[PDB]
Parts: sequence; C-alpha cells; structure tokens
Amino acid sequence: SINYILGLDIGIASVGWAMVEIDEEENPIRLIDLGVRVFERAEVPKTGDSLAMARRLARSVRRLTRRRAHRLLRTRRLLKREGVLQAANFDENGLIKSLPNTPWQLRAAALDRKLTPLEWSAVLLHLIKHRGYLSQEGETADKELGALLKGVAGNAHALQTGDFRTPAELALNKFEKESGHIRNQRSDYSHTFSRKDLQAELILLFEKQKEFGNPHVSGGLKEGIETLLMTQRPALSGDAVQKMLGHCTFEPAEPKAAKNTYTAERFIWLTKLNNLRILEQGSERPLTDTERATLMDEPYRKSKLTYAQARKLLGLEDTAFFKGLRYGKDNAEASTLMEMKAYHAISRALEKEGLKDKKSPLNLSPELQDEIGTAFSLFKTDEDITGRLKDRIQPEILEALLKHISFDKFVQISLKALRRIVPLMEQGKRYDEACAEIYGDTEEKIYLPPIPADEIRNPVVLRALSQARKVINGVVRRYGSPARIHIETAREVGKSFKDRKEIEKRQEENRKDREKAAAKFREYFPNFVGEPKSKDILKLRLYEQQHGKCLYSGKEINLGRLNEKGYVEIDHALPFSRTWDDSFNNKVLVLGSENQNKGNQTPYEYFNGKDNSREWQEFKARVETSRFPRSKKQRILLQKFDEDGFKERNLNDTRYVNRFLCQFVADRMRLTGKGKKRVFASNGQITNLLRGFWGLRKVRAENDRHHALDAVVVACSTVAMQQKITRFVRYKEMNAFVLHQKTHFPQPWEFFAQEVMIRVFGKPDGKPEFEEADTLEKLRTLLAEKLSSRPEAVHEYVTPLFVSRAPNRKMSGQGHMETVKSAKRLDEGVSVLRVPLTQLKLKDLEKMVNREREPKLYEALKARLEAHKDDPAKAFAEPFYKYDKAGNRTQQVKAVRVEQVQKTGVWVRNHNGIADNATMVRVDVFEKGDKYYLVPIYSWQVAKGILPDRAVVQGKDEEDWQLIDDSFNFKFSLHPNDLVEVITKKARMFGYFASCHRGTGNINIRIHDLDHKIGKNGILEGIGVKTALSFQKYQIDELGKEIRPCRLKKRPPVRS
Amino acid sequence: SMFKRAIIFTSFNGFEKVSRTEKRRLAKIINARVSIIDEYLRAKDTNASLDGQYRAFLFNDESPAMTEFLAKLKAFAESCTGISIDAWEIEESEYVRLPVERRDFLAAANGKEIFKI
Repeated sequence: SINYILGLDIGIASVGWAMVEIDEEENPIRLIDLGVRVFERAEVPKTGDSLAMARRLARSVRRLTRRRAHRLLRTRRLLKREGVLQAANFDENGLIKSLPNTPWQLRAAALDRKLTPLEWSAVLLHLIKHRGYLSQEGETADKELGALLKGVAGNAHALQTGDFRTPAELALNKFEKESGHIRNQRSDYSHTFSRKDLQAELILLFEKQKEFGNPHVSGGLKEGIETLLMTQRPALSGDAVQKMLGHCTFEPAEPKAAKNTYTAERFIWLTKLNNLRILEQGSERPLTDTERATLMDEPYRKSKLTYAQARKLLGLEDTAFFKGLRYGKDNAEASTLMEMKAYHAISRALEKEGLKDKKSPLNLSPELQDEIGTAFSLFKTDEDITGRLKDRIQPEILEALLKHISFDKFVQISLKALRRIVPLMEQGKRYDEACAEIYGDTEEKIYLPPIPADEIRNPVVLRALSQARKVINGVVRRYGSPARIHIETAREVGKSFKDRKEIEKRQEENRKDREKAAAKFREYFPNFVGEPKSKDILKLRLYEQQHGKCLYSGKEINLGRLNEKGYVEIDHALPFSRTWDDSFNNKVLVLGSENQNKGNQTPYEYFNGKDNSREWQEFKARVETSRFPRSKKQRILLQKFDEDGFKERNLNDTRYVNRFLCQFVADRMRLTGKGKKRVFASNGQITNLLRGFWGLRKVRAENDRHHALDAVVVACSTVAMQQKITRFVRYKEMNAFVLHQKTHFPQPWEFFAQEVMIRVFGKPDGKPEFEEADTLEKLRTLLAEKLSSRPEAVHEYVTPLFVSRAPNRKMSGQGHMETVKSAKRLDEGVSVLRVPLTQLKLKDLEKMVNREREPKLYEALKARLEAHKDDPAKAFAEPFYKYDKAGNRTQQVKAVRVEQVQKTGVWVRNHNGIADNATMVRVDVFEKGDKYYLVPIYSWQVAKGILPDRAVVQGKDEEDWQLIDDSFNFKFSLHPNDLVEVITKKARMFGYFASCHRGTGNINIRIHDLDHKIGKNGILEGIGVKTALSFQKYQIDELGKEIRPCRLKKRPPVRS
Repeated sequence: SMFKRAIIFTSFNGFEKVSRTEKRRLAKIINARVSIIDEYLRAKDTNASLDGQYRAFLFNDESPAMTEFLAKLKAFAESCTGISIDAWEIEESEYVRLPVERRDFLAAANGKEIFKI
C-alpha cells in the first residue's frame, strides 16, 4: 500500500505511465514503476480513412447486389405465376432457358410488333435489371453525382426533344452509330438513364403490347412489374437518425438537433458575441451593452458581418484590435465573424423564386424556421419533407424551399434546451451561468469504467483513451488506488488527419527556417563554443528585431558581445513567477546592466505606466516601433491582467480531450486525492520546460521508451513543487542573496535526472554506446554503483522497462484480394487477366497469351509501346485496331488478355475465378525432430473451416509442402503482435511477431522498443526458425509485467 | 569580427518596361539573404516593395559572403536597364548608434558608397 501519483502521457499511438511515491506533503520522493504501452492508431495509416469505412463500403455493396438479385428472382417468379413462361422454361436453378441475348433490340422493336414469351420476358428482366437512376430534386451539389446527373439530364432532354420516343430507340441509334456501344464504360456516365424515362418506356411497352395482342399484359403483371421497377426501401427516418445521436443530455426526452435553425444559429451568434472581447494597445475589455445591441441584428441584415465591417459599425478606430484574431496575417479582418447560413439559405431560396422581396426581412416565425431546419436535416426525399412541412407552411413556399436547399450537421442540444438558453443568454450572462441557472448540474468506484463512445466522437481519441484506461486499470490492480493522476496529452490527439498533416508540414518548414537562421548565426559568430542552442538564435533575432537597441533603456548593444556572458539577457516582460509564461511573445532582449533594477514587476508597473512617466512613454514608443508582432506588443504592455487566472491558463491544458478526461477520471475513479481536482492536465509547454530544466535533454532515440520519460515529469509536477519553483524564480529575479552557486533550479529530488535515465533506458545518460541492463540483476547493480548515494534508488519494484504492444488476435478480415483472375490454365502455374491498353506495360505484353498467335498485333503493340518511352496511358491514347493479311483495318482493341504467375490462390465467383491471398490470420507451429514447421492460416480458410494440413518449405511451390500429422508435436499459434523468443545459434532474439514470409518460412519480429540501432528501424527480418534451438511464445500485460512462457494443450480450431 | 551593414536601395529608372521576370530575379536575389531573423525585408514581386526601398542586410566582413552578394546585385542591375541599385556600407556600430526613424537613409549618407547603377 503506497501513496503515489500516476502520470500519463497520451498520444495517438502510445501511452506512457509513471508512478511516483510522494510524501503526505505531496513532494515526490520515490520513482516506483514506469512503462510504455504502444498500439496501432485508429485510422487507415496512409490516408487517414477510418477502419470502419472499408468494411461499410463492402457491406453496402453486398446489400446492393443481394437486393438486385432478389428483385430479379421475384421478377422470374412473377413471370411464371402470370403464365408468361408457362412452366419449366427454367433450368435446374431459377434461370430461364434459351433467353434471347438481344434485349435492347427487342425492347426497341416491342413498340412496333407483338413480342414472344421469351422476348417479352427478356425485355421485362432487362428493364428490371437496368432500372436507371432515381433522383432521391435539388441534387446539383456534389463533384460527380453532378457529372452522372449531367449525363442523365442531357439524355432525358434529348429523348424528349429530339424525336426518338423511348430510352431503347434513342439508346440503340445514338449509342450504336456514334460510339459503337450501348452500356457505359470505365467511368463514363454518358449513356445513363433516369428511372422516370424507363418507367415511361415500360408503360408505353405495355400499352403497345395490349394493342398488338400480347396474351400477357394482365393487370397483375403490370402492377407487379411497375412496383418491382419503382420500389426501393426508405432512407433513414427522422427518429432513426435521431437515435444515432444521443439524447439532448439537458432534456433526455427531447433530441439534439438542427444546426440550420434560428435558435441554433442564434445560440452560436450569441456565444461568439458574448465571448468576443476587443484588445486595444494596452489592455482588454468586453463589448459594452450598446455595442452588442448595435451588432446584434447585423448578421441578418447583411450577408455576413465581417470583422472590418464590425469595425465600421462601432467606429472602432485602428489601435483597437479584435482578440481571437491573427492580426499578423494581412487583411485578416476580412474574416467572417458570423454568417447566418440557414436564415440566408431560406431567404435566398425565396428571393430566387419570387416569394420574397430581396433585403426585406424574412417574416417567418422562429418556430417555423426551426421546423424547416429540423425537417430538411432529418429527411432525404421530397415526399417526406413535403408531408412534414405540408402540415405547417403554405404550398408555394414549401415547393420553393425544396428547391435550392440542402441541410445537415446537428449540434448536441435539444431545441427546448436551446430555446430556454438563448432568451437567458440574450440578457447577457456567459453560457455556463445561464445553463446552471436553468438546470444546474457522481458515482465513484475503484476501476475506471469504459470510455463513453458518445462523448468521444473520434476513433483515434477513443482508442487512445481506451488504452489509457487499460494502463490505468492495470496500474491500480497492481499497486492500489493512486493519490492523484496527472495527464499530458500530445498536441496531435483530437485533430483531423488534414490538420495533423498540415502541422507536420509546418513543423518541417520551421525545421528548414531554423536551419537557415542557425547558418546565419554561425556566419555572424564564426568562433563559437560548439553549436548554437535555441536561446542564442533568439538572442540574435531579438537583437535585429529591436533595432539594435536594448528595449528597457534604448542604449545601443554591441553585436559580437552578444555571447560575452551576461552582457545581454533574455528578459521575460511579464515575470515568470507571476505568470508562468515563457512564450515567444514575452521575451525581450535587454542589457545586463539595465535588467537588474526591474525586479518582479511587469513592464507597465516598472516604467510607472500610471502617471504616464516619460520613461513609460519612451518605452511604449520604443516597443511600438520595433518589428514585434501585434500579439507580442500587446502582451508586453498588458497593464491589467488577472495574475492567477493567467498563470492557471498557462499552467494546464484546456483542450476538449483533457477537460473530458479530467472530469471523467475525477468522477468515476477511487483516487485518494486531498480534494482539489485530484486530476491535472499539464500544459505541454510547461512540461517540456520542466524536462529541460530537470536535466532531461531531448535524447536521440528511436525508443517508444521516451514516452515514459515525459510521464515521469508530469507526475512530479505537483502544487507543492510548482510553488517551490515559483519561489525560486522569485528569489532569482530579485538577485537571490539563500546562497548563489548551489541554487540548482528545484528538482523533485537529487540525481533525479540520472536515476530516471537509468530507469527508462537502462544506461547511464550520455553513453548510448553502453550496453543495456536487460535484467533485474544488471539494472539493480548499475543503480547501486552509479547512484551509491541514493538509498531508495533500488527497491522491490525496479524492473527493466519493457514496452507493451497491444496484441491483435483477430481471426477475421479480407478473405482475398480484390481483382479476380481466370483460372482455366491453373494446371500450369498461371492465370489470365484482362489488361487495358492504357495500363499496358512492356513487362505485361511480353506475357500476352496471344503473343505467339498474333505476331502482327504483337509487333504493332510492341513498336507503339517503344514510342512515347513505354508510357502505357500515352502510347494507346489514340484508337488501336487489328489488321488482316491484306492491310485492311478490321476491329478495334480496348484490352488484351495477359498471363500472370499464380502458384496459390482463393477460389471465387462460383469457382470461376482465382484471387490472391490477402493476409494470414494465424501461424501454427509444430516441432518434429528438433525442427520447427510453420503452417499458415488465412482468413478464407477460417471461413471455409479447413484447418490446414501442410507447413511451409522454403522454395517448393505451394503443392509440395510438409504434411503435418500426429507424429508432430504442436507448440503454439501465432497471431500478429505476439511476443516470441527465438534462441538461435547466432544470438537470442526477443520481440513481437509481425510477419511470416511464405516464400521462406522466416518471420520478422519488432524489437519491443523499436530501437533503430537494431535491425532496420527496429524489425529483425528473415529469422529462420526451422533450425532454431528454442522457439517459444510468451505473454505480457498492459504494464510490461508477468512475462512468462505459455504452453498450449491442444491445437485450436479455426471455427467454433 | 567587425560587422558591416550593406544598405542597398532599389529604385526604378523609368527608361524601360519593368520585365516581371526581372522582378522575379531581383526577388530571388534579395530573398537569398532573408531568413527569419531579418524576414522584415522579404522581397515581394510588386513595385511597392521593389521600387524605391532601402534594405539593410547584416554581413560579417571577416567572411567573403558580402562581396558575392553585392556582385550578384551589380550584375542584375547591369542586366535590367530600368532598375537601378545603389549600394553603401556602414559599420554596425555607427548604424546601431543612429536614431531609428529613417536609419537606412542616414546610414546611406554616413556610409562609403560601393556601387551606383
């Protein structure tokens, strides 16, 4: 039973944790346990797609093909029921025998001639199979669907205007004569037809065949066939889409709804307006009631209320700048600040159709606007919306609205709750005050409950928080409930894939910008001790940025005497002791002589700033005429800030993830905290500062282990430690004497740096060449030798760090590769694939099936390919034909058959095709005669239920493998990311199984911490286990403990 | 050891058309020297920043980089028949001792002329 703080460091693919045993006085004294837990981040890695997307797309494809086949089956059953095929025109399975293959021609000729049961059946089945596109009205808004719609609408207009009478006749004549094909190809939506046109054609065909005397034009048949051609299931209902999103959380009975809503838009507007404060050079202030009243109605009156436009309305007078606005960017005040999208969308729809006098206020009630928003956000068809708003608004207005309007995107509050909030908020009263006044807002247990997927709407964040939960629960099980939990989450957690990519881009931009700056520093100071740190480049940059003038005095400063120690200091304008702010906005370059009488005062409070002393006016003029950004100049001259509030905002991180985590862990965990918040979300900047100043230099390490290092720092950041640091900084700004030399910046305890380094990396810092203390003996002896002074540096919990990789024992997944190949010539190791000429490369054509039998074609294609430098899409961009012996042109070519290698595969499409293996889900390991045999198990084998017979052999093509029988002893099954041990002749290999090559029977294992010095990027490749001495599989928990060999009894099956 | 600021003033001669490509060349020349320390003399492509502007670049005249830069500037000036560059040179001691109101002008006045073109 120990009193300890648990420090967590959360990122998109790692959680590092540390345990610190503290005094009752909350001072950190003992480092107990640390670990790292790494997983794969919850997105498709290269593109940022979600893992669910790949599965959902396949699901919708499954449903589409299934429903089409079912509809066609019902059509055939209806044909039999209505006499049309009379009996046993069908085959052993429900398909019609001797069905004609000319349905386009028969459809076109059905208008002029009585058809036949076979031809009539073919026509109706063809109409059912190809029933064209359905509108689902105002559809012009989406990249392609626009293109398909362009083709559809073009062909519909051409059908009705140019006299061709039906889709069949127009399609036949135009497509055959002008293109040589009817059905679309490769992506083209040129010949697509709308369902309306095909329904008209079906009606006309029934009329004509009644005219010509077709025994089967029964009312039953017409009813059935029309219903089959027109019916499809309803899209998601209002209540169903509402069931998808949570209850309001304010009024459980009512749902959260409708961004495009007068009430919702007004909530957004009032939140912005109430939170909008203007900073004028000097200090901050919020809008007076008259200013808010002035701006309140302008978003409705104008199209958008631009920031500069708002400056016009208030006569704001430059030297008055908006806060929450990047003013360095040029013409920044063209930003929107507010746009009522819904109000103006409704207004533009009415304006554009003749029901609204433009720039006359929309007279519709707030209730009606809310209703329109909810209706248009909940239904995706004209009919449904038509009913909903047919209840409450006049017909012409609704028809106009159904045109031009597309709505989406809900906002997590019930219109009843927002209705109560926005009258309360209009009065004034920031959001939380009104919310508490209307409905003011705790069941503790030992173990953190699962992360609520509702509050965390993000897959990456959900997986990161879930693995943090697993880490927490394991730590608590092993050591009991923690006193406090400190949290430090990466900047990248909770950011769009676009956002993270752009952040990486600018990080590299800053890398090269700083390298250029460093080169400039080297040129200016050629003789310099080693390489320039960050503060040195900042010194030079501030020197040039300040006009070569010390900002506190205006006395010129000698360049080249910059690194003459103590000549120039980087002063914090606002004192660190009172603000805990060391931004790049709070750093000025001053002389050592002048920066000794400032004390712990702000620049405003030191140049008096209250009587406008001419020293203060000189200083303010100096800072305003420097090449400082606006933000920096604002901060330097703050005058009237909230000391404690400002240092608090600079001390912790208030992001969405961190606030949610602090409230969640505080609510539902044991956590024997003293009582004030018991959960702390450390600001990243201050944590990096503490790392640097506590001797934790940012190492040059591949290890995921560094994640634990940070976790230690955040765990030592306690209120007592913070106040001790503040006191030290205070006594340091007033020139301490309480001696001078031995006044190390307060550390959690002595030799903290060295012990933490040994504990995390198993090496004394600065010796990456040294060998690691792999074992308890090695580590404890190293700690007792290089930290003989420290009594508690060794104890019963000090074990080497072993990073824990979340396992993946999933038995499911892609059964085979996506393209299906011809399997006829599979006795020979080959398969055939139709390769277009646009994709045709020389190494494809060299294996054409008809390379021997089409020598003219072979030579023509080969020569053509030689030209244009083997560029497939370029070479065959102009139509390619075949030629007879007499030189005549005969017939085009679109694609040729190409041979491919195929030694293994999966049977697909009614055993009429072969596809490549996808990904192995398991490897069964057998021992026979001190040699190891790997049987690979793929997912299609799991589906079919066939526990494989044969184990790999290096070079034999798949057929000739070692058949496994009861003479072999089976040891274990390997899933991806299981811990394995390969004791071999060369060395001893330990690590997480990653891949098992099937052409070699070797396996790759990731080193647990992915140290780049080992293998290539931490992966041992091509380890041969056939002739290993030992080959065993181990188990490991979240924390990296309990590492034991596991012995399986029986080989497990593939299905249950 | 001793830091020299090269004050260069870019003017338009009026004689000939501006030749936007020449503006790009001059922008590249000036921007070669700019880094985040003295990014405030970023070379734009419009006349407003290229015509009639003083820019003071800091060099270390115990390094042969100043001379190459000024030679490139002179070569461009000879090329452009319609853009004129004037170069000066001042010790950074006297430059920083000037009053920051029109320092580039005053330093040009107080500096040994280098090349007029």
